[PDB]
Amino acid sequence: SPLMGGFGMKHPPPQILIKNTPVPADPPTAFNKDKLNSFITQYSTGQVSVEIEWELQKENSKRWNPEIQYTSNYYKSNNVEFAVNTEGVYSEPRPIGTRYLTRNL
Amino acid sequence: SPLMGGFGMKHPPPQILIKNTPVPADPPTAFNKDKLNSFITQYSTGQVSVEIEWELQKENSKRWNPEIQYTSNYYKSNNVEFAVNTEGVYSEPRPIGTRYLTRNL
Repeated sequence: SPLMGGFGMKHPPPQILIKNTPVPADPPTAFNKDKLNSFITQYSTGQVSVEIEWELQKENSKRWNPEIQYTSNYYKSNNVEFAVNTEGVYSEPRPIGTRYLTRNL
Repeated sequence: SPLMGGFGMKHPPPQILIKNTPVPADPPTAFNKDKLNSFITQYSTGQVSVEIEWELQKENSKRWNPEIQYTSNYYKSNNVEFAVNTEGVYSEPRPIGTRYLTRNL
């Protein structure tokens, strides 16, 4: 299991490598055997979509007590947590972990 | 809808009425037309079970923000909330309502 947390896999999701194909600017009219360092400056843009299916383990506790849950707070604030501000920059308030429910040992 | 909250029904669950059948102590040997007020003192005991099936409406929010949830608190206390104390008497800490999730208007 990775020490920073997560799922350790022998064969994780493969790396996806992407490159703009070099387009030479224009060769000299007489032949030259050197490797054509002059190129047309360009960049690419696009859309990428990732779809992951996750299997869940539903909590099945017989505990009578109400449990601890992650919640937002109902107190007036300048900004909404996990939103954008007046500038338009999105920010995340605190690091949310996954351990809120309980189980017996 | 009932003003104290709940589901108003024309035909709610019917009342279940229960009574110990009176057992007369012992009648006089000569006949008397009066209605036999002398009885054997007795009480009944038993087990009662109630089974209710509830239909649920699953929350289907597209809200990015984490929501407010009912939770117990992780702070050291003399007793566990919604448990028994050293005496053995069960108590309920506060009145829990049903409105914690959110919807658009």
